[PDB]
Amino acid sequence: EGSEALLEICQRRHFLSGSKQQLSRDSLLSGCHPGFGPLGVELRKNLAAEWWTSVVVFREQVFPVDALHHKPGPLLPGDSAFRLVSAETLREILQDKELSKEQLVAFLENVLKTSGKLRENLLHGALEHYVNCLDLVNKRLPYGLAQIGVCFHPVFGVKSIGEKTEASLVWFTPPRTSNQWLDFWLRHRLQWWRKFAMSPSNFSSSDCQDEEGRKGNKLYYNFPWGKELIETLWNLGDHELLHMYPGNVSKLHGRDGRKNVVPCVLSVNGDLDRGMLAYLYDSFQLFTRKKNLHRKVLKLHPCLAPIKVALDVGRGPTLELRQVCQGLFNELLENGISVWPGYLETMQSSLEQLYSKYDEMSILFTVLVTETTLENGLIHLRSRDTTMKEMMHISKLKDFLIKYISSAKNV
Amino acid sequence: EALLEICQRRHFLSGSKQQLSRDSLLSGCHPGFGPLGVELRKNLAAEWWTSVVVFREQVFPVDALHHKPGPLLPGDSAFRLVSAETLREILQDKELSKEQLVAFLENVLKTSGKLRENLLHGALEHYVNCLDLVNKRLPYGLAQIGVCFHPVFVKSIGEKTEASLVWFTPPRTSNQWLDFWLRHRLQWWRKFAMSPSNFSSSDCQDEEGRKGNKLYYNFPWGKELIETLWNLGDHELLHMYPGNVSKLHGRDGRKNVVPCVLSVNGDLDRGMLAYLYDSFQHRKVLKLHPCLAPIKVALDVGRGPTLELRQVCQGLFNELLENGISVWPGYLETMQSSLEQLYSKYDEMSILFTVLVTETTLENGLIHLRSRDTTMKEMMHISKLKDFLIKYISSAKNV
Amino acid sequence: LRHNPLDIQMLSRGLHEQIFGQGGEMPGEAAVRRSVEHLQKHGLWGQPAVPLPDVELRLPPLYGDNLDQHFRLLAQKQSLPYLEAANLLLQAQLPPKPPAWAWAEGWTRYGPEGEAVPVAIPEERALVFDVEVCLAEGTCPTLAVAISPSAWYSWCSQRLVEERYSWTSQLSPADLIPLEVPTDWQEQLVVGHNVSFDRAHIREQYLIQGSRMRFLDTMSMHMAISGLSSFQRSLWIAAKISSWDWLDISSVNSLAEVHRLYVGGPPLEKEPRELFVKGTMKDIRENFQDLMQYCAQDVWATHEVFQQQLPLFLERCPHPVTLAGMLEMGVSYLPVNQNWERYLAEAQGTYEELQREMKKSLMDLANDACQLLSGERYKEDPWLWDLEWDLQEFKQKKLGPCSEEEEFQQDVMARACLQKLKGTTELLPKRPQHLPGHPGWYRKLCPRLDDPAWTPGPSLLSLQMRVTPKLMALTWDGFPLHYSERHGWGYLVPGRRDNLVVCPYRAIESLYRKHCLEQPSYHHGNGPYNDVDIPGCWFFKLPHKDGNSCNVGSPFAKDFLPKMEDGTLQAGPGGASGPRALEINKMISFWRNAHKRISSQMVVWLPRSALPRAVIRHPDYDEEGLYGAILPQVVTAGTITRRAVEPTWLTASNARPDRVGSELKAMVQAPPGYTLVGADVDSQELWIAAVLGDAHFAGMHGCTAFGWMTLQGRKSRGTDLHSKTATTVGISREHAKIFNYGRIYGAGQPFAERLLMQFNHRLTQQEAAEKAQQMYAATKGLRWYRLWKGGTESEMFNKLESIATSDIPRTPVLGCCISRALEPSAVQEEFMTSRVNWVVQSSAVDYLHLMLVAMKWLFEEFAIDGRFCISIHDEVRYLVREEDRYRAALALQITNLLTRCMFAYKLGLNDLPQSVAFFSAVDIDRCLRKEVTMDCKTPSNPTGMERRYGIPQGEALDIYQIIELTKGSLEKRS
DNA sequence: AAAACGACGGCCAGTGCCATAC
DNA sequence: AGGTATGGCACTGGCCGTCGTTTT
Ligand SMILES: Nc1ccn([C@H]2C[C@H](O)[C@@H](COP(=O)(O)OP(=O)(O)OP(=O)(O)O)O2)c(=O)n1
Ligand SMILES: [Ca+2]
Repeated sequence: EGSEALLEICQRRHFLSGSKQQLSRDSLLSGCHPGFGPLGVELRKNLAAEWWTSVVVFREQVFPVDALHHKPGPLLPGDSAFRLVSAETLREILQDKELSKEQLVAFLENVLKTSGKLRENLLHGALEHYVNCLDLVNKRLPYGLAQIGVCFHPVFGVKSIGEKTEASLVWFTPPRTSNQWLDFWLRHRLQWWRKFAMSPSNFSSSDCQDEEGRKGNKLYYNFPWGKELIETLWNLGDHELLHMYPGNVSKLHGRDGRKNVVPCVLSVNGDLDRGMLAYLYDSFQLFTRKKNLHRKVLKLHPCLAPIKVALDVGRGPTLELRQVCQGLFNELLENGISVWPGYLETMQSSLEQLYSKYDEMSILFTVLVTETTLENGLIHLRSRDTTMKEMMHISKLKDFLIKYISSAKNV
Repeated sequence: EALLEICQRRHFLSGSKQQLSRDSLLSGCHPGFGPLGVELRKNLAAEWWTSVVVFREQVFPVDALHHKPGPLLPGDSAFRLVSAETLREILQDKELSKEQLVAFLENVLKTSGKLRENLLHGALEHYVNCLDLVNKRLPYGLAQIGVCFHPVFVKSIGEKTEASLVWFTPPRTSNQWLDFWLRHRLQWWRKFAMSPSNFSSSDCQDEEGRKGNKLYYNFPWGKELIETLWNLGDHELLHMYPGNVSKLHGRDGRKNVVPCVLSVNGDLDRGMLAYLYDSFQHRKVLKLHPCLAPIKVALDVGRGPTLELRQVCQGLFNELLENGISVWPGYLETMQSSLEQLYSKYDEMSILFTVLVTETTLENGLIHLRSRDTTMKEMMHISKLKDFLIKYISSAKNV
Repeated sequence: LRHNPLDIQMLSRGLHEQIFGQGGEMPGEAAVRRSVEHLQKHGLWGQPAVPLPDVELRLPPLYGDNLDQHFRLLAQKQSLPYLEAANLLLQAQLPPKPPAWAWAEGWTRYGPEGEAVPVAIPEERALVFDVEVCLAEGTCPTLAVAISPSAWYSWCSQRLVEERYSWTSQLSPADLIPLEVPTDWQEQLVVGHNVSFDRAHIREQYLIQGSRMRFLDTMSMHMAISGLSSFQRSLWIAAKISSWDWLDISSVNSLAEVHRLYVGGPPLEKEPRELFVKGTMKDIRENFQDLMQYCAQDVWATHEVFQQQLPLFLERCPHPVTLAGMLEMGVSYLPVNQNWERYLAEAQGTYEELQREMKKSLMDLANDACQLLSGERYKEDPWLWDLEWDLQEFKQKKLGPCSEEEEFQQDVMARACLQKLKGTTELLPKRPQHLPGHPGWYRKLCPRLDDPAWTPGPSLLSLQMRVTPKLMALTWDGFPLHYSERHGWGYLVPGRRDNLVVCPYRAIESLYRKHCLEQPSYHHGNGPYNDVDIPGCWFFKLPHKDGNSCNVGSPFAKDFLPKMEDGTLQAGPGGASGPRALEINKMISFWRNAHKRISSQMVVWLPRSALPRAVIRHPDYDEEGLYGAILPQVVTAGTITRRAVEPTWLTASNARPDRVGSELKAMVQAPPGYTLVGADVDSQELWIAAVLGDAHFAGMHGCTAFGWMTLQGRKSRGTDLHSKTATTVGISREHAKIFNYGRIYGAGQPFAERLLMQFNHRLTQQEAAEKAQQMYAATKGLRWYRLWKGGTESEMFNKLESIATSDIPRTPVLGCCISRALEPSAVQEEFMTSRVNWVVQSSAVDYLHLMLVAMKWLFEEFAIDGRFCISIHDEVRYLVREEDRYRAALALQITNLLTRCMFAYKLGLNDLPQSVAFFSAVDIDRCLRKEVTMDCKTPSNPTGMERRYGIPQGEALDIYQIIELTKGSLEKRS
């Protein structure tokens, strides 16, 4: 199939990490894979930055929050969650013969009810900060708390731990508008996923219900083998908030116009690792002329491509070319454009191989310097989308690139 | 101290009053940070990343995981993960109990998983495969920023956000590289501080491993470690890959050699605390460096028609955000307080400039500007404010 | 009585007694015999109709001896003061223009020999008024000039004299021109050219309560007197098919041409700069005097035009009802609230999304195409071989790393080298080239870097461009598409061996062979056009819904949607790309065409202090909400038939699925405590033509087969003519309307069969031809009986043609004269179809005028709290207080009743069939929509009106329910 | 150093087709 | 011979401003 080719490419160019047998579909989906290579790290960082800009930057009522990766204190007996234990805790009980016959089997109750657990979701940590974050907006009820972080899930060693980095928003709203807002975000998020997609149709939404009768929406991406969940929206009402703060209800009141109410809680939670994998599959695009254009390339969106520009040299006076390339490299880096220093690699291949390698790496532009660049200051530029060659004066390059990315957001 | 109270009131440190203390903050077992603290930490991390990684061709990011599964070292001190199923299975048909407790606690060490203690081992596990990216050019580094877990004395668990660099270099030049990195990191720490002398460096020696360096910041109660550099030789790299060494070989002057490893590890949370203490040095204000201040400019409206001023401020807010400046939208509160209290609040939040829009601004386009450092008031045209702020930030960076 | 000689249920006994005269003459024996013979021969004399219930109403007392006198007296009473004001204008002596125009803000009145004095308001009974708006600053009025008998007036805006950084974009009444005298007498008249636009800038016009002020339009009177049709307008403008005596008595609606036609003398000169449309506020400030002079010139010309026009209009339309209706039609009014703003955003954003998805789909296809340049591979593409692939040359004027310490030197040296090489700009031409490396066809699609609307890639691509089908590799029945300059879009059929930048015909043949292995040309279709030479192929036009003469301009037209489903039109990529593109095009076409008009509508928001007390206290009064109004800029007579014209609100589409922004009319929402009561006429023109034929034939209702069939069909039972035709041919009733009205007004059989084929996809050629023949032969027979005599509709056609061929055609009901440009003397037989249709259409206009007069009389008589809202050519809406919503409904029904009887009275009939006495349904609602039950779900609002905006369903009530709810009385206490 | 001249590019005006309402 | 109105985008053509090359 085409999936094997995509996985092979991602392995060769350090998007993923591990071996062929470790990079199975089940391991990638469950989050029990070895990890991601540097290109994957850059792609995930770009995705997280785009999410943060689209969710937090341009709103006056969304603030950041940080939740600890573990939950300490007593836990309800059950749930099969893991338990954190220190070294010497394995000795101080057995030693001195603490009723060593059978009472240390009832000690399993202590183990269940005293050892902490690893964070399973970001909702609880966000809800834990509701009261103190009410001072920021003087209790203007419609407002959100956002976070991006890693969470742990048990997966059937006999039981392993899957790690998934995900973005969560918790939005407190007046009850009478809770449904309307639920629609709004449902559209808004659905736009964001479609914004960077080459085939936004493969992103779909569906309505769903809880066993308690609570409305919700689910977002799916259509991988070649079927639909997979990537984000969930739940209208949870006020049950969790009331349970977390039993006592005087008035402490939880916020302002809806002129009235004091208890807000409904909307929870949006999306998976960033699965979203990154979805975009990787989308960019590879698994019709006679299209078939005859069998060129391997990852047409990632410019805002998400891990590497923007590739820089290299021709043949001629080496020292002067290297000096000009160093200057251009520093100039491009100092204004926020990531570069691949190809000029620092010896010559081992023709332009065809460099083009193939950079297309597999999804680099927007390839820059080439030569003697004629020293003569007149003109460089050659190749674009990933079309592969056509252009001549451009260096004095403008820094601006042009800054334009190309900046306008890409507004396509 | 007053500084911690201010931090609590202005949402730098989360939790209630009783949950904050010097020991808890130093250990990393505190409730957490407020949104302002989160933004400050993010700015510090971005500065570290751009200083260490961006401007170097041979430093790459790495993606180490938070835990290591599989069989683990017997005994030893660390946090193990236990399974509730493996103890729930005993609730229905006991396995003769009695003499199996010690054996079970030994099986715990035999089979349990562990939480990440540092970022060094995660990077070492990528050395062989990350050597491909550089075509075996031996000198190169791997950088990461992430959370690590530490036991603290019922044992508790502390979380620390740390930045780590692992640098593989030929053994001949290892000491020179150690000195170079020491110099650069010390300069970086001194860069953003108002009192660079309070950052100090020291030399140290170990039985295992070569020479090393330590970086300290002088809090009012004493010197606290914030970063450590170690020249560990090659013991760990061999120990992780027993026997054959052909893969471990890297290039140097057309000859193959097993690299020496330099480890640099700094604490971002303690660094943030140190910078907060540094900035606070008869008006309560935090003169945090412009490159690190979480909030740049505050916006408010004066007395007049609410709709017009709100529209003007919304336009200005959108324009300022579009260009990368963080803004605090105080105009939504309708200015329900005096000017002195507003200035005090914005100073305690370490906001560079305060901007006020009045009905008079509708006439000619002049807004009031107040500076955090000098406290001098000025009138400026709205069309120039964005460029003024950008140039101010750039000038602060360059110096 | 209960029946007529033909056993048709007539009006109730009591209602007939109250309306018609007791001494009505009876039909003769011969007429009844002829009618019975006709009906029996057609075969309708047997069918018994089930009678409808009876209605008993004590109607308000009438005036005069009959209906005509009643309506005349009502119209005169309504229209007396404004006619007096017009006469005052006719006899005005105006001093010369002021030597210099004042600069102050507000209103200034110019006294004799130049004296200028500031006045709050003109305070005159009549005026000629004109306004100018700086289009760069938005929609705020800039400056105005007015003239009254013995005085000149100038008005300056606050935004013109003063300079400030910020002007509010939301428009309040305080930023408009004050023109209404507070509570020398009540009525005021305003005259202007395109006067509705000027009315739009009056602050008092936006109050929810009505005003006594009324407006007259010179363009409307020009249309009434000597207007021209669109075809006539085009010919007249191009005159700078056989008869041309009409040219010298007509002109276009432009003010200069009107002045030349009705006044003559020195021409009128414009302002060449056109500052108000292209200039800036400073440009207006500098050229103040010249612009004021031009405004005064236009006002004076309009005043002279009105002076010349008024007597001719009063002569050619002598019935006062026409003037009363024209006066009432100029006070339209639409309420809105904050939701309107959201409606503008939700749609716009939605549109962009649907745009983006489309462009992304095509842009990508473009990018890959660029890869075909290498090796001249493009010479083998069946779709792209004939594009411009030439490139353009770029133009110019004639070993072990060690740690370091001195990095500063390296940094500075690299920076200095970079800047030194940067300075070599002297050899760069001053005009940058535009993507010389890319091919020409791809070069066209990309913007220029200097454009402030620049975006990466070929972001100018759209489905309407002639290149898009080639990029998508569209195929028709396994044949690639192609464009010919003469014949438009078609397809290429390979196989020619008579040789019928070279055509890759072997590639096309291979592609067709591949397609065929999945199931003198040998293919049959629109026929080869050998004038197009593409060696090795035949060119066949794509079929068009209007016949083989027309040319297809775009394969992505809505009519081609079924062909995609059938698989005859297939995209190269395959899957759902082609169908999805066509669906998106259908979904966004209307918004693409109308968003500029819709988003630029002038909206004024009323402050709290200006609202009625009944709105503030209502429990539905949304605090923090905005309440405002829009005044449609309707030309009272923009058509030869004297219909109304409005650029936006008479073209608004009804709420429809899969069409973005279709909820436009649903956004017109009554304020709290107010309701919208509306009604549409049922089978209006059908009934008008039927009754005309009945009067012409024998003087009894239903004496003709056409009228007999028209009268009895009920809407609820689905037995009316529209529903019967729809069932017979199997189309929607909306399409049945088009089919019937096309047949009535001269559509030929080929047109009808093509229309049927268009509307019924499952039909074939022979079936459509048969269904057209079996509906065109029965309605009309042969010309006459000497070696329209035969046919069901023959008498109606004869009557219409007799009226058309008269020396001075007039409307049979009100006797308005047709324009001088269409009389037989000016044109002998040229524009016959337009003249024939004019009779019925102007009769419908008279119907509208009568309805408006009756509604105004009923509202004033019984102190009903409401005002006219809007009308579209047969429909009327009113804004009423909620508590009175029922009473108004009754009035509407009564207004219908009388309106029908009048139509009979002027035709010589003294009775009305019970079937057409009342509106089938009257709508009580809170928003404007075609039906009261629709929730108006569209891509712009998926949840609908009920959930997003909280607008509940309305009610539709018939006569009996209204009587039960009102007890038949219009009084405020039953 | 100043003037003839051939080419490129932007705005305005016009024609065609298509899409809305009754 | 359907009639009556409205408007938008795509494409073509003409004119004129302005630049760079070539004479003097
Ligand atoms: N394509 C059209 C549409 C309409 N008309 C005219 C004659 C109609 O009578 C009048 C009003 O239009 P409706 O669609 O409202 O017509 P009815 O009054 O016949 O419709 P209904 O009784 O279903 O409301 O417009 C026309 O000539 N051609
Ligand atoms: Ca109708």
